[PDB]
Amino acid sequence: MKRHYEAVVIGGGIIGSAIAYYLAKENKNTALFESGTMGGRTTSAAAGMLGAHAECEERDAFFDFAMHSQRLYKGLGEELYALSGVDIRQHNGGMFKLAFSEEDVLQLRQMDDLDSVSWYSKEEVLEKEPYASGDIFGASFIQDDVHVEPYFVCKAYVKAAKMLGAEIFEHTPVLHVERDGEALFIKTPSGDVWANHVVVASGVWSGMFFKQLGLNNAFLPVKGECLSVWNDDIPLTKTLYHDHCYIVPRKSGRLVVGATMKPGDWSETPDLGGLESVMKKAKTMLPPIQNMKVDRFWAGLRPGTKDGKPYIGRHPEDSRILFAAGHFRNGILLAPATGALISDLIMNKEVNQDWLHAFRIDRK
Amino acid sequence: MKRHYEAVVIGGGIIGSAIAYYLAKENKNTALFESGTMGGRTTSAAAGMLGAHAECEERDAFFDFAMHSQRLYKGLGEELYALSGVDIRQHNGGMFKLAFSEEDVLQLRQMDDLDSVSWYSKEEVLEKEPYASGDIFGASFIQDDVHVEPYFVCKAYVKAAKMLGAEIFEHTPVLHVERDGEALFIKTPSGDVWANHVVVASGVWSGMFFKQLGLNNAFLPVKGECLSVWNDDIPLTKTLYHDHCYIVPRKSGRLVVGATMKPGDWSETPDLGGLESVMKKAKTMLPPIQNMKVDRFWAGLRPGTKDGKPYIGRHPEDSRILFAAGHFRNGILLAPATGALISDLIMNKEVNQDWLHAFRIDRK
Amino acid sequence: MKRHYEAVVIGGGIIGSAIAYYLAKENKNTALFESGTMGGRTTSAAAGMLGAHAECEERDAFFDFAMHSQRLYKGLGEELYALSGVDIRQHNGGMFKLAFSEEDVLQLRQMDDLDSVSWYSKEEVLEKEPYASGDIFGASFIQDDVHVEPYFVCKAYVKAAKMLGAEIFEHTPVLHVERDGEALFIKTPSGDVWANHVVVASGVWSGMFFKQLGLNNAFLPVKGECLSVWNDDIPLTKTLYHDHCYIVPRKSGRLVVGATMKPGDWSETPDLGGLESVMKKAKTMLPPIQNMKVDRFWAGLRPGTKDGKPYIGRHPEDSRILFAAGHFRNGILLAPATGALISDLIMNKEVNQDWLHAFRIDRK
Amino acid sequence: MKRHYEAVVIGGGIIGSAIAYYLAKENKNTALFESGTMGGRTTSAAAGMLGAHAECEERDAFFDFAMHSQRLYKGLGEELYALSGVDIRQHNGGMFKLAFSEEDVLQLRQMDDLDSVSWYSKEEVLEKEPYASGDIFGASFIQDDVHVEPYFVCKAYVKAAKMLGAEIFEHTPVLHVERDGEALFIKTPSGDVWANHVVVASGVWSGMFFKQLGLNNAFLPVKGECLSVWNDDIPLTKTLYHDHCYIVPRKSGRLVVGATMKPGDWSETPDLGGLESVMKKAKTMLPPIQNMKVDRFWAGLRPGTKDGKPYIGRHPEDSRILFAAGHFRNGILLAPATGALISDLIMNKEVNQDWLHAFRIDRK
Ligand SMILES: Cc1cc2nc3c(=O)[nH]c(=O)nc-3n(C[C@H](O)[C@H](O)[C@H](O)COP(=O)(O)OP(=O)(O)OC[C@H]3O[C@@H](n4cnc5c(N)ncnc54)[C@H](O)[C@@H]3O)c2cc1C
Ligand SMILES: Cc1cc2nc3c(=O)[nH]c(=O)nc-3n(C[C@H](O)[C@H](O)[C@H](O)COP(=O)(O)OP(=O)(O)OC[C@H]3O[C@@H](n4cnc5c(N)ncnc54)[C@H](O)[C@@H]3O)c2cc1C
Ligand SMILES: Cc1cc2nc3c(=O)[nH]c(=O)nc-3n(C[C@H](O)[C@H](O)[C@H](O)COP(=O)(O)OP(=O)(O)OC[C@H]3O[C@@H](n4cnc5c(N)ncnc54)[C@H](O)[C@@H]3O)c2cc1C
Ligand SMILES: Cc1cc2nc3c(=O)[nH]c(=O)nc-3n(C[C@H](O)[C@H](O)[C@H](O)COP(=O)(O)OP(=O)(O)OC[C@H]3O[C@@H](n4cnc5c(N)ncnc54)[C@H](O)[C@@H]3O)c2cc1C
Repeated sequence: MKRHYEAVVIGGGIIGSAIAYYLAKENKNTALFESGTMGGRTTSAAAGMLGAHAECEERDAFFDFAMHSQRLYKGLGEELYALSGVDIRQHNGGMFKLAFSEEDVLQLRQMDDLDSVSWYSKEEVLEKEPYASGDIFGASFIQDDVHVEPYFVCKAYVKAAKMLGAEIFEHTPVLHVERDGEALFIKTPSGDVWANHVVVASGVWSGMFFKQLGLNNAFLPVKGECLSVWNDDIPLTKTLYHDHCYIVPRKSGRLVVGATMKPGDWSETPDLGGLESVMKKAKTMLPPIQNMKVDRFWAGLRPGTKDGKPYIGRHPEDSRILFAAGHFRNGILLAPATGALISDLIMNKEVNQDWLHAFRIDRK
Repeated sequence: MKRHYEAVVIGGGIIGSAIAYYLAKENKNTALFESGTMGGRTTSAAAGMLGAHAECEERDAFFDFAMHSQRLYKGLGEELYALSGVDIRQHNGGMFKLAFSEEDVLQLRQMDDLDSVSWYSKEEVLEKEPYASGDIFGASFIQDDVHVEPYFVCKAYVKAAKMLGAEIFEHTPVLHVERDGEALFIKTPSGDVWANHVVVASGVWSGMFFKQLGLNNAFLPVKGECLSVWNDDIPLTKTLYHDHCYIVPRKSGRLVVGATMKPGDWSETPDLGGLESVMKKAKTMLPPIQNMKVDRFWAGLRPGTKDGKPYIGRHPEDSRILFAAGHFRNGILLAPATGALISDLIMNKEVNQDWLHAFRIDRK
Repeated sequence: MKRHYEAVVIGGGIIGSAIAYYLAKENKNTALFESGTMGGRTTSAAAGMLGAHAECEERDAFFDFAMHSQRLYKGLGEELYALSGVDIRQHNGGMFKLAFSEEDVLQLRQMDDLDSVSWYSKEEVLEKEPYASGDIFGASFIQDDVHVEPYFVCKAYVKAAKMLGAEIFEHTPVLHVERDGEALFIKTPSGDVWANHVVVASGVWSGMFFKQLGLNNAFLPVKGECLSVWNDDIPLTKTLYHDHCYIVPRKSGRLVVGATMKPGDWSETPDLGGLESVMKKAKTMLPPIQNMKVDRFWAGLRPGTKDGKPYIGRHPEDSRILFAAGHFRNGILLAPATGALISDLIMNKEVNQDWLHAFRIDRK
Repeated sequence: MKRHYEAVVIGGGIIGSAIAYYLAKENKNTALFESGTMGGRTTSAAAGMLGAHAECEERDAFFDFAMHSQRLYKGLGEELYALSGVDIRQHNGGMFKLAFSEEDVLQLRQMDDLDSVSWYSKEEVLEKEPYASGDIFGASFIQDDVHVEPYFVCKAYVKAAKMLGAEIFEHTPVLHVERDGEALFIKTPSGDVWANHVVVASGVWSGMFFKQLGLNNAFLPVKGECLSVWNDDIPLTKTLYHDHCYIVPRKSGRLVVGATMKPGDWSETPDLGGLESVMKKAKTMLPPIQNMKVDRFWAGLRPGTKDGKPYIGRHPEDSRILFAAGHFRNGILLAPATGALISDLIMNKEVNQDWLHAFRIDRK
């Protein structure tokens, strides 16, 4: 572990790994410190949907950033594979956002004006996915809202970043960041290091560093539990989505099913009531799932911020300190764009002023 | 693997292991052939309750045999431990059979005349187990219906049997039993062996051997799925039982929760609908369980016979061939008595004629 | 489960699965019976190398069949994916068959005349794979001996077959095959069925059927133990191979390492001595593997015939009965060719007489 | 989570848990904060030997404390069970400290004068444990150095403490300890709390708190890797021990084997080289272990201080702050004594001055 680095990333989830990759891409000597193992936290719990259309409510900067990031995923798998040998496991079936009421229809048709987004009647959906619930009023088909396995997108970014020279340190938690002196000083139980730039990408745990650097930005965890089953009996190519819940078909034959919303819960293992709730919900969307064998069950903590938006930018009073935390349920989707934006800010390049203002650290 | 044995046991579940132990106890040179690993089938799925009072419906021979077997468990743990070093993990808290309706009360009070069985009012139950559902009309407390961990009762029997000279062969399925000649001849993929006595203890798979020996006795599997959670927050000493479902507190801090009933289902892994059903049921009995972290989920196949009773006895036309299969939901409870009865039949000792007639192979 | 099927396949490993796929593709009404789960035995333990160049010591019929099957894999993944949505996970890095002595060199140079096969010097190998043992004398590069994940090739075949009309029955062990009427009679615990063609694809367990049908073809298990580690630090694209041992890098970042050779051992879980031996061997081939985190360990039973060659063909005295079992170390590579050959035989199509003869059931 | 507590414990390993138990027993309003789950780190990796006779090379204060703690274990299991319903799984077989040379003999004979400790000749050892290595020169039999399952001793302590009123908070990492008011101020992501006494029991991670409070006591992790196997064939009642390595037979039939010694390594999963080394060592001690089925593998971080001794006592400049961390290879054995000592100190009771001095926080 060197004594000085041009840039240091605190956090090895998918956000940190992405940032480390782009920085090393810029031939910037960087190091990444992760408390445990790469992507072993919230990143490993994620379904992996590139759900840009799950947050188009109000076509603001937030949505544009998301669409932009979704486009960045084009060729990313091929790119990262060449350097890491790790497959991100991308599935291009697309997504069916189901409607079970007029209200659902009204919400979903709000985006018919967008391209690649087309409305399907009840009969048209069942024509493509015969086993989807028969209680649907139809569904919005989002061709581009595909999915990848998050853990491997993270591992691919890291391996690639290592092959480009990035130095990665697992089992190395950062205890403190001192902005004193002319260069930043970070302290870890395995030694202290100097850097010209420090990026905070510690997910829901990033609050510690905000406070340390004189900022009140708070993070609240919103626990989500899920399960997986083996689908060896029916065809299912498209992801089924409804009210933030989903059934995504993996290329392994498994179905990743999920999500509960437990605000303020910091525990990372599923409780019985939560799992029962997920099973019940899944059944209303895909009735046959009740006959599928259960594989695994798990949970993760979504990084919730006051306005549900992430903090991606510089420290108000110190351009050497950046932040990239608070991706509630779009972290996998936004990794590329987030990594690119942070990298451009450090490289002092020009960046979209709307996105920069949208995710600024000192928001109202 | 010797060429000849005085007695051979086909099946290494808890029934077979028990039989092998008692036979070796009689200093009878015996061998046991198990398809996979000792106790790796239905025995490993069992809750482990010594539920003699779950089948007192009609105080017939069946119930007496059960009570008798329950008594045999006295000192068994200590006995088997001395020889194997394996702890059966016996928990003596006892059992509360809950009532949620007048009908439940009527069914349960039918046994008030029995000793160690006492009725508890709603308030008396909650006094002992404050977290049991408040919707109960009360419960029948069965002090003796305690529990053990089945897998280890099986392992203890086997180890003990080995220390006494029994030869155990895992990964050795028996393909056929030839009653031709003056001695039985069993064929396995690892070699053939001769024996003076053959005991069929292959659980729900015993049907193959019945047919082979010219008998129509059929076995139907009744799949049961369960789960376990960690109870780190509330006191729970007594087993909670209702309508064949249960919540048994293990000495490790886990709660074994369960059972669905899937007749004709031969699969041994839990399906989503079954697990949801078990969770739902458990919650009505112990509301706080919904907040407990899930540990594992599994399933097993109960050996169902036409009359729900096991076959424990000699082949009608050949006293060299015995059977011990069909313990629907009392296999752990009846292991000792079953093992002792089969051992006595082979040793040509005198045995209870009522039990012998109750479990005969040629029942109506 | 119907009462009649044009073709019945016994055994659901990769061989039985491939067979069912091609039969279904031929629009033949077929059923497959697996005593446990699809691909749950030896198939799930295999490394998945398409090792055709491991059988070229003598360019006979066997080598041709092997090369033929390897070509059949061209595009197989795409084809199966389209129908199953299951990715077989093919890795095209190729293989380095290392040499640690002059004898190794002489033997490996013997295939220099083969296409897509060329010799690499010590320094040419290290140029491609820098972390390979510095003790090598060089290596033969086999571009086509790539690898796949066997379990998924099996699930892909099964799912595809289902989508084409094949009826798959897991947890349905076949007990006996009767040939007395004008059609075969298969008995299972879940009922009996008639068929015009029966194919025995029960791997190392196929012996009971041979014997049941008047054949004495023997099978001996040759247990192979393995383990996997996470390769998060060094590059490795080519499979490393030496003396039947290997280190294969999966697209997930794991290295599948191993194999012990234990004849007569039917146990399917690794013992301490075997794993220690695999670890020791791996270190001689790839030194850095010593510092990699261990992931999993497991074992499988290679189906060994008297000559290490499979039995693929019709029953000498009954052309309605076929066998496809005994693929020692090449069951994955030979799956496509074995499947197509058995299918063609059932369809009475014309087949290569050299291959048909090499895999005869009645080999002297 | 309340706003005030008389005593706060930081860290929920076996040390913090024991401390919380004794404090609760003293009817002190206490809270415990664990960043993950109770006993989830180093405590869960320990073999659980109550190895007091591993510190008798010099019969100083340390050895006395060790012997004292070992006595405290007398009846501890019963006591904790009554309140928690959790079995600590104590095995009283005792321990054989083997000798493989004359030097070993000379060193081990040095404790012949100790009670419940006696020398056994080569043939006397084999008389008790026939399968022990035939290469031994004999062994010292230590009747009292028995073993327990650490995780469960920890869960028992925690549960008992809860039943006595202690408030346990998992997934609640303590970020900072402030000492400025008249009471301590502990900050966590889930809120801040005041306390009259704070105890740092964060194992190898305790260093950040020492430094936070003006102390430079350093901690270095010494990673230990282990594995378990199933002993289903040979007898083994005594724990086998040699050069800090061991083979301990659990009441479940498993043998817990191991330990590597890797200073400075913070990773908690075993690597290939470490496990191979543990397997090699185990075989020299108990040859038959080579054929036993491997169960699991894992690792833990021994908390190493500059002198291999723990820091148990008050903060030199603040008697409201206490520390109990740095139990190198004796954290399980010393749990009862450490807990009682810290509790007595908080209750201002009288304590052994020799022990208090040996574990001083400001050791030269
Ligand atoms: C059930 C569920 C389903 C989801 N599905 C999707 C989905 O389909 N699509 C999508 O786009 N998003 C999804 N998400 C959200 C997505 O998982 C997250 O936004 C994303 O994982 C956040 O990544 P991160 O790198 O910011 O944080 P994390 O992945 O949580 O990692 C932060 C990292 O920093 C480390 N760290 C913390 N403190 C320190 C320290 N002091 N020093 C060093 N390292 C530290 C951690 O150990 C950790 O590795 C889902 C989330 C949940 C819970
Ligand atoms: C969810 C559930 C909960 C239960 N709870 C309880 C409870 O609380 N109390 C209680 O008393 N009972 C309980 N039971 C029932 C109890 O598990 C069974 O009655 C008992 O396990 C049956 O034991 P067995 O030895 O007859 O059969 P098994 O345990 O099923 O074993 C039969 C054995 O024979 C082997 N075998 C089969 N064919 C061959 C062959 N050809 N050659 C060699 N070996 C062969 C198998 O591989 C297997 O090891 C429960 C069952 C279930 C499913
Ligand atoms: C460590 C190891 C590494 C290997 N690596 C490679 C490699 O790199 N490349 C390669 O080409 N090969 C490899 N092999 C070999 C390959 O795994 C096998 O040849 C292949 O899996 C055999 O497939 P199968 O379908 O014949 O048998 P199996 O996969 O063993 O399955 C036979 C099936 O039939 C079922 N069955 C048995 N009896 C009955 C019954 N009565 N009724 C119904 N079903 C029954 C079983 O339950 C099972 O599912 C390896 C093997 C091992 C052990
Ligand atoms: C392979 C191996 C074998 C061993 N065998 C034995 C043996 O036979 N006998 C014996 O006596 N000892 C043995 N030991 C040693 C023993 O395991 C340890 O001494 C003991 O577990 C230490 O306990 P602890 O409570 O101090 O620390 P830990 O168990 O490591 O726990 C410290 C706890 O504090 C938490 N924590 C850390 N930072 C914070 C924070 N900021 N806020 C809140 N919580 C925090 C952690 O998450 C953790 O739960 C062994 C160790 C190893 C590695």
